[PDB]
Amino acid sequence: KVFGRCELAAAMKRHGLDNYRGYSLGNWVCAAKFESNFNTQATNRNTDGSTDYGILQINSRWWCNDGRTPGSRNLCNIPCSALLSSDITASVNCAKKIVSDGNGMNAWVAWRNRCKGTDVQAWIRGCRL
Ligand SMILES: [Cl-]
Ligand SMILES: [Cl-]
Ligand SMILES: [Cl-]
Ligand code: NA
Repeated sequence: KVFGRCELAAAMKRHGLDNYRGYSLGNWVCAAKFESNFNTQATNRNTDGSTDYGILQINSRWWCNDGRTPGSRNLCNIPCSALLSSDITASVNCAKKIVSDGNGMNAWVAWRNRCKGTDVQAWIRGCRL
């Protein structure tokens, strides 16, 4: 599924992401834009051989199981394929663990390089929320 901006903002908000660990909704939307272009089926292979899955490009090195990332963990207790669903529940629940791990949203390198410190409220401007 490819979400619309305000559609994704609504789905995130309903699942409790807005101001989760202090991060306003626009941070999460910004992060989703640059990680996946709002496409739930997005995948990206990393140099280390792990893969990133879903709207928030959650990595198999630590967070989901894909059966092909040697020495990895599955701390969200999910198959990485659940991160590709048109329903974002699994992505959001696993993002909550990730952003709680100590480094906040810096876990997402594209958040750090493309959203952090920017006018992230623009990402939810005009949305009926
Ligand atoms: Cl915001
Ligand atoms: Cl594995
Ligand atoms: Cl933080
Ligand atoms: Na894994």
